[PDB]
Amino acid sequence: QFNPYGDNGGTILGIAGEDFAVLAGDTRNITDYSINSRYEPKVFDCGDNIVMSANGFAADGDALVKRFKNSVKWYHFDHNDKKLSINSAARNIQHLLYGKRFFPYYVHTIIAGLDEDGKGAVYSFDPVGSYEREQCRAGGAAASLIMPFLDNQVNFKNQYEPGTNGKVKKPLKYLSVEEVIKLVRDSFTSATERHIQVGDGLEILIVTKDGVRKEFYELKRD
Amino acid sequence: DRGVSTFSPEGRLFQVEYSLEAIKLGSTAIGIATKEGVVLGVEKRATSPLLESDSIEKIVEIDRHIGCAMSGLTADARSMIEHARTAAVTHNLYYDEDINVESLTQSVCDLALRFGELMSRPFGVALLIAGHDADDGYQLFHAEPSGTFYRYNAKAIGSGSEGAQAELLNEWHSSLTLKEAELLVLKILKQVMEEKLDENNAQLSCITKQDGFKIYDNEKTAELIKELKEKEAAE
Amino acid sequence: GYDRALSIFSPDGHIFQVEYALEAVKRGTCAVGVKGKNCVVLGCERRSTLKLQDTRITPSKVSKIDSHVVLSFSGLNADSRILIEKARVEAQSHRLTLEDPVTVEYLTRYVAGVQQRYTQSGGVRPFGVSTLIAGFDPRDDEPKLYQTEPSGIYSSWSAQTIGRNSKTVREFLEKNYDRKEPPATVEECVKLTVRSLLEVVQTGAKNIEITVVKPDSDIVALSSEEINQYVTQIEQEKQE
Amino acid sequence: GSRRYDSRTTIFSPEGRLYQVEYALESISHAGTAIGIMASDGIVLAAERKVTSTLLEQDTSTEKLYKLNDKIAVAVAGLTADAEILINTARIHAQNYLKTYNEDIPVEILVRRLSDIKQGYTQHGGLRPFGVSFIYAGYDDRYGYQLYTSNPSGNYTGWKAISVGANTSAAQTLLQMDYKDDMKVDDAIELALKTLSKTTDSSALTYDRLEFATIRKGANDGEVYQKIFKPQEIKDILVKTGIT
Amino acid sequence: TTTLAFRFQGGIIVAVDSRATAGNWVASQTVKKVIEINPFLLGTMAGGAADCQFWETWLGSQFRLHELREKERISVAAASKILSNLVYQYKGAGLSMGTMICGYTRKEGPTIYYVDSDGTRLKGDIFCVGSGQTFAYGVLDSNYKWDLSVEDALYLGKRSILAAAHRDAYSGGSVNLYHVTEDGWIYHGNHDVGELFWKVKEEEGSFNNVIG
Amino acid sequence: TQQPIVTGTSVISMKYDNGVIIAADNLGSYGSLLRFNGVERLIPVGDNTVVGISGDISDMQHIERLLKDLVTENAYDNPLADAEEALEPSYIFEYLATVMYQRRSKMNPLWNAIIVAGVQSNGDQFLRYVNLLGVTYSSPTLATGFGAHMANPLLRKVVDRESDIPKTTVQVAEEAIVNAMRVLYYRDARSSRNFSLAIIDKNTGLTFKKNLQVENMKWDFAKDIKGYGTQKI
Amino acid sequence: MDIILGIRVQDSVILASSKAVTRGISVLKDSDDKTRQLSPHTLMSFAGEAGDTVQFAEYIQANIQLYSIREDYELSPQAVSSFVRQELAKSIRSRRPYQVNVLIGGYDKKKNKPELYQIDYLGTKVELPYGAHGYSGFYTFSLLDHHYRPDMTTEEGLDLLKLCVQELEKRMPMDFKGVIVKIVDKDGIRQVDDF
Amino acid sequence: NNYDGDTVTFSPTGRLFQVEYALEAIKQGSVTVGLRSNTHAVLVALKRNADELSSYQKKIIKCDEHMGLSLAGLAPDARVLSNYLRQQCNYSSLVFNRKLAVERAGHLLCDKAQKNTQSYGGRPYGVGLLIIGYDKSGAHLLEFQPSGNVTELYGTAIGARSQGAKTYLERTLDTFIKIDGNPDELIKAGVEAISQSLRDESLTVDNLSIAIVGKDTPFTIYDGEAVAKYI
Amino acid sequence: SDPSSINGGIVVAMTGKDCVAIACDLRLGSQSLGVSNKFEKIFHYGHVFLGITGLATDVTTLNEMFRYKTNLYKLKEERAIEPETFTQLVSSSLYERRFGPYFVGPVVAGINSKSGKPFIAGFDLIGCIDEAKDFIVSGTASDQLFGMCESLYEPNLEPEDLFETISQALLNAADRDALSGWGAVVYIIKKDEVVKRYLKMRQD
Ligand SMILES: *[B]([O])([O])[C]([C][C]([C])[C])[N]C(=O)[C]([C]C1=[C][C]=[C][C]=[C]1)[N]C(=O)C1=[C]N=[C][C]=N1
Ligand SMILES: [Mg+2]
Repeated sequence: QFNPYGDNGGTILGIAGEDFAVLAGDTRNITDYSINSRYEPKVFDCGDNIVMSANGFAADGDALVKRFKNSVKWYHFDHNDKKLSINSAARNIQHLLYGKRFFPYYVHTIIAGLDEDGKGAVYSFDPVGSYEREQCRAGGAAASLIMPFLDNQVNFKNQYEPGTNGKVKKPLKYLSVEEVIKLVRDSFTSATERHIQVGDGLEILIVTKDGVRKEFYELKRD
Repeated sequence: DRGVSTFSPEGRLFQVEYSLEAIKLGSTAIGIATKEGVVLGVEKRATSPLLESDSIEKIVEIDRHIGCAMSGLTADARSMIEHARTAAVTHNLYYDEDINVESLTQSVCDLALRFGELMSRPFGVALLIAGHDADDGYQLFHAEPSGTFYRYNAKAIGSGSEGAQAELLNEWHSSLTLKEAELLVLKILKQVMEEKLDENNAQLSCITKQDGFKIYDNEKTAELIKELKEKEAAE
Repeated sequence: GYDRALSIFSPDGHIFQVEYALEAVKRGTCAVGVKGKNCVVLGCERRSTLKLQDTRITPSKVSKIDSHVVLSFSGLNADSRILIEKARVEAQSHRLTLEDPVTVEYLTRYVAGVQQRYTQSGGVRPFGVSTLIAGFDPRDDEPKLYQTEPSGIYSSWSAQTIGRNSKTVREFLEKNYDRKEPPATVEECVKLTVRSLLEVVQTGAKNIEITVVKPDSDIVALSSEEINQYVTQIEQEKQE
Repeated sequence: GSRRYDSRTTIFSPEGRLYQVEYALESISHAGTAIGIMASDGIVLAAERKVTSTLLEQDTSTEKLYKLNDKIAVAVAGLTADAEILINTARIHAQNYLKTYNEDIPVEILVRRLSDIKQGYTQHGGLRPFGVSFIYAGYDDRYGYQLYTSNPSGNYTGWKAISVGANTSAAQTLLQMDYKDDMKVDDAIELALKTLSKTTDSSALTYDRLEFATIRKGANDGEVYQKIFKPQEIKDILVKTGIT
Repeated sequence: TTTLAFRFQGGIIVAVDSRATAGNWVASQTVKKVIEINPFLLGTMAGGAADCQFWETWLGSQFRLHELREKERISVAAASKILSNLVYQYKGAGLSMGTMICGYTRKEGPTIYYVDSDGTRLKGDIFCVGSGQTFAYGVLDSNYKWDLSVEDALYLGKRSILAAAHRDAYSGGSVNLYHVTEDGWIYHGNHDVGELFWKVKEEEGSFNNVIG
Repeated sequence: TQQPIVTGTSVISMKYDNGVIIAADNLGSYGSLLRFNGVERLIPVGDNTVVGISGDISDMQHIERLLKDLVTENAYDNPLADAEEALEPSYIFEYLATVMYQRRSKMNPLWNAIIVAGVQSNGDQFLRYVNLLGVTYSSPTLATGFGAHMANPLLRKVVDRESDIPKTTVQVAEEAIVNAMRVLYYRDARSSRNFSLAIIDKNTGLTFKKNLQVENMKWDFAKDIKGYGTQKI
Repeated sequence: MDIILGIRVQDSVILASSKAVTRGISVLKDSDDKTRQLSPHTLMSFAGEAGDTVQFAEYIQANIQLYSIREDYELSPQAVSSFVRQELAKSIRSRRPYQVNVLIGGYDKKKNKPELYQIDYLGTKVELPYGAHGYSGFYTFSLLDHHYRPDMTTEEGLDLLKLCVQELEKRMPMDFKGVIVKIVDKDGIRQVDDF
Repeated sequence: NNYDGDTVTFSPTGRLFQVEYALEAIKQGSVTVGLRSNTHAVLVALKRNADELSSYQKKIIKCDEHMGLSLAGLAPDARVLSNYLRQQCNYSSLVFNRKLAVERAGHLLCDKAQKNTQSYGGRPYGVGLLIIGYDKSGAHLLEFQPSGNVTELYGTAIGARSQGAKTYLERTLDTFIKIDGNPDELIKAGVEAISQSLRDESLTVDNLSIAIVGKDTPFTIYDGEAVAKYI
Repeated sequence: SDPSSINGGIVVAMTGKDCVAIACDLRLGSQSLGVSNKFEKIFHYGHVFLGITGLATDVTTLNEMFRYKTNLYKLKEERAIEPETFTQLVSSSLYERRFGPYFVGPVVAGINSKSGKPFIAGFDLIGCIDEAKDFIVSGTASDQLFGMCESLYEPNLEPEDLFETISQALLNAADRDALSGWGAVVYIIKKDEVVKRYLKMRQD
């Protein structure tokens, strides 16, 4: 019997800052126990200061990104070159996903950018289209390894202030772009160590009012 | 006989040009756009005194930020309004936002030329579509059965249109207030109407960013009519 | 399928097929509607060219769309059955989905929408029928009376007439009907309706039908003798 | 293209009439006269065959009277071929109703259905209307004995006595004169034949130029019988009533 | 999931948890399981996250179209039946939904309909839906009265979700409260269970089983 | 849904300083039966692209016809068909990739793994993979089936990352490919000694080599191997 | 849903139907009315798969109410039952069949006789003096076989119905939260509020 | 006369009158100009208003990052045809990862307009289009007629009084073709060309509409104070 | 699960001297639960008799269908349908549902009105005609009926004797089947009279 789904591995991570947003992902692509590519880009600039990644089955992932990029193009045609806001892009992606409810895109989608007040934004989707705005989200194979670390080091969960002993929580001070990139790099280094499908390279896309910048870092190739 | 989608020797579609003549027979409708809002007004024109005039619905809501006035074969407008409301709500569902006034107008105009031997004939009604959005602010459009739409600072359609348009030519400036625009619609409607203008045979409406689209009460319009009479008698 | 555009514009901006459908209404027997303070009455003309008729089984002019709404008409009889059927189906559909019966305005809007659709659809002609739709909204005591016509336009009326010699009976109603004080009782409302028909009918025997509709699905059709008593009282007052 | 050749069968005249319906009615006025008379204890159906021949096999012939079911029958006036299309449709509708509700179809419901089909041909489809007028004679337990008529317009009405086809004006006057409400079947038989005998365009009314039928409760106890008269039985009733 | 809603003197109380799971993995603790359909209508979410979100968001578009067409607020009965009729068309295809449609109108009064992807549509005074529904029912049924103050009713709803959050492994995160009245719904905050549990334990003298 | 019947094994490929190399053996297997010994599985498109196909052979022949038809269609109303508007490797790949994903989405896949090798207009090396699932990826070395497990390791020792491409000559690259084909013949039970090789260089163009054989094989050490453990004779 | 009963006496038809609605492990409601009025003198109770039951009942209700308006006439219980059977007999060979069993209790105003029809989801119709769907009949038919008399009064019918419900409450494992009882006679349909 | 009732009828001299009547609609439309060099291609369009209160009808439509057109005639018909181009440009990008050639775009428009001239019931398109674009063979300018005829040109103009601008370009042919790597000077030549078609009215800030595409220049449209520089 | 044995029931038919007989039980059940004891399985259209066993919803549906078809036949033909012709009509009607069949076991019985010749026939669920001289059997106790008929039957039995033979065949076959019984009916059919007799039998 033919099986229309496959698993290309990989892992992605989105973090929203005060006036910026990042969307990261490793560059490794796999089937079973073989490496297909050590550098296959997974996070994409889709225009309108929006970055996107659809992690899981790469065929469905590429198809979806392709169709959303297309949606942005037609949004400009149909509505007088209006900028597609991050919240509008999110709702549009829900309908793309649910459109194939009974034969789903087998992916975990994440988009990142800035909202209409200029503040950082990250949205997260399941395969059949449910979505929610979040301050922090990891997706894909090593999502279970990374999320707990982010609950602790981004939202200061289970952390309190010395001397008070559990009475006063640690205050939720904001994180700079340099501070976030440090947490992203450590998250992927740690994930690479304990997950076989994560490695080779790390590509981060940073989004600010000025535009979309890229940074690349080597990861362990074993 | 002859085709429904036939061109005339001058390069115009016979049926479209004929539908425009039906619109000239319709009751007057006026729209004025300002920096403080857009005003829409119509002539009700009841055929008999026994006809309950408040049931005459020639000003209609499309969304909270878009209103619409009609003139001509008003029965034809019902399916156009239904499409407009569906388009407005559908876009909000797909994109989690209000739809641009121009994009709504364009969607309505796409129906216009879907006729042949689809529907059997063009629409016999013209629409004034007024609204607001964050990109282009307060806007007023004129949608025809040809499929063409023009934006306007001010516009009049119906039987007293060319007389009203000439009046709007002189009166409109870029610093008009909303109160000034309301009175200006009432003034011009009173000028072109057969019967004497009152709160029962004429209807006002506006669209603002704050309050959205509102059809005016008969008590509210009556005061604006009384305010008009006094200021004309003042000089 | 037959796709021919039968309803089309003319150089002077008229759709003749829709206008000729109104001429079929002009030919039809007269129908009248009058709403009082707590009731609505529908009067209808029966042409007496047809005797040896079986009045038990002959299709009546006033039709119940639901238990609280009625519909009378003027024009082609066969065409009216199609509108009545569609209306009756939509009434049950509304109850099924919204869990509430139709408002008189909604039912009218539906029937008017059907009529309009037949003015710009291929291969079909317009309905040669104008209707009077009357009743009371659910849990509401305010009377409702609406009119429709082939073009598809509709509106509410304090009182209205359609059909042959409707110009005359509308003239009568315009001077006799006061808005500030409408017919307070059932008697007064029926009397005014019979009076208006007597301006046109001929004989007051089996030529006048009357149907009274009251709030909360209270609909009844008057008999020959009951109507004949109204006919008797009107003329005896007139002899003065 | 094809528009050039379209007659446009479903349009209004400037006076608000349907051309094709009016012209179809003109066709029907030349057809053989058919009469229906309703009595307290039954219904009569009488009809005149059109200029026959001596070489026409009469005992196996049927052009006027048709059976829709055991309770309902029709008299035809117009194009026989058109009528048979409708008759078979009506026979099917009656069987659909019986299968659905397990009860015989009420007369009016069957009449309304056929009449609605005729209406459709006047409003849409671009086809010519059926050139047929029916007299329905039937019985059900709601309204009892009933007489209806339908015409190409799709309009139908109920009657105590009625005629269709040729010379209806003359025929209807004669029926209006002699008909009374307390009348019986045997009397109604005589009235139907006497009316045809006076309105006929033929020199004399004979057994070979007629079709006759009765719907009686004259069946053993509470039930209804249809009788389509045989040639010899029409000959006998002509002698009995004193026409030959 | 644990979601509840109940009628009382001061209108309707709606309370939900925040947890979403994929197997044993906790996918999200910050899920918005109450949908703001309009200023007068709320919908609860249980079962499939996507099915519930998509169709309850869609649901608001149908209602908005109703009041545009009819110039009148849609009834809770008509509202719930639009959803139930829709899912009935998809019956068999594998939709997974357990929902309450809650609102208040002049003609109906405070009304709650349970709507279900099997097609089940039920009017009622009290409903609890989700994997932790049984836990919430215990607290509600023993403490429910018609004559409750808005303050006391809000707490009962909050406490019932807390009960289920504790025991049910697939419920937790935080509690979202809503109060539905004559003049619409009113949001009553996000309450983290990590802080709410210890607060309730201390003040109420409950959960003596657990050590603190 | 189907099952593959007549099948083709590994296709291997890599990049080098001025272009790309690709290779595949000439066998069409029918299960364990090595049925057809003269099957060409590298199919050139123009003078700048070579498409290597593995998997079901009937589906390969269908794809071959689609490509043949693609060249014909591109020439229609195209005065620059042999110049600026000629078919690029990137165009040919994206077309196939579209078809493969569409067919998997109708639950009726083309049972293949495909590698499109070529050189673009601007001289850039093109090498990308696509299969029955519509999955796509690019890498300095690409291989299908058994090649993925055995060839890639060897080829990655020559070009391990992007920066190793300019440092790799055509002679070094062809040597690595030919060696990999020998290793596959040692170790793949559905491979043959005969194979085809294709080079696409930005300077010297397309070179297509047929009827190549695996040579310089080591077997002499077999004579010393006796029994399965304890046996001495 | 679970238990639905019916009994035809001298001058009326009595239908009894459980109040519980159980979805899985919990009883979501204990006051559910598993019946719809098809016409003034015809009542239909129902039980089967969730959703399908109400959807089917209201669909039938709408169709009969449409007939009533069109003809200004109430169909006989026999005619309504035949319509319902055909809809189910059509349904059983559909893509997704209606999984619903019904009892139709009506008073025929023409014959002045009460009538009870039992129809299952396959479209299997039978006229009976007393009937039941599901596991209900396994307990109740033995009692009715003993006590029923055709000429029982309505009060005697209710007592015999109480004896049936008592037995069900004793021997059935599922708590069905009692029954809603409705009487159908010459004067129409009414509900017994205390049972 | 007797042979102009529909599009399915030739006249005795072999003419299609319905197509010719559609061609007339273009002549009634407002003037628009198109010209190109080797590096850039430019569209200049005179927009028309209903009155002083009204806006000026838009004339230029974008089809892709590298292609677009200007219209003259029935605006809705231009919307239908430009929508078709958008789809075809898009099909080429999604399927073949290939920017659609301007010449092949003209071929597709030609074949779409043709079907409407040979079948009963339908009608010809009532609009003329000027398509500009930059593809793998450099800058291009096309002229579309609803008869189906499409023509590649260095420069051209369509609409009312378009003959004046067409003559100017015919003189300036040798000059403006050489304007390489200078967008502003190529627009100046386009603005000076359309000026030869003006009578009574002149080019104001909300009257003029310009669009450009080139080597390192995506298809962009200029309106309002952005064209005050060229007045 | 098996559609042909959910409800249960039997039908048997026989020929005699210038006569035919057809008989059936009265049970309708839901597997083990006995629901009705008044479910007759023999219907007639004019002088042609049809007995149907199997799934009860189909028994009812087919009866209504053959009433529909025989009524239209009579209106067009102007005569009652004969047993030979009706047999062909049943076969046609069943085979048109070849791959979605009615789960039934029909049995035709009657005397041809012109020739006077006695006629019986049986069918499978999809149309195949069994036209026996002696007897036909159908239902959940068909095996039992085959055994009874094969031993009790002799040719050229007089009407009143044929009644005893067919009655004893049905009764004793039904008493060896769990899903048959609960009453029984026997039709004796002569050229112009038909007698219907209800049999007293054990009610378990
Ligand atoms: B609740 O448990 O029903 C919850 C409500 C939902 C709206 C967030 N559902 C889930 O958590 C389901 C799994 C499930 C658990 C228990 C019962 C039924 C279903 N999870 C999801 O739908 C889901 C969605 N996206 C990511 C992960 N999980
Ligand atoms: Mg690793």
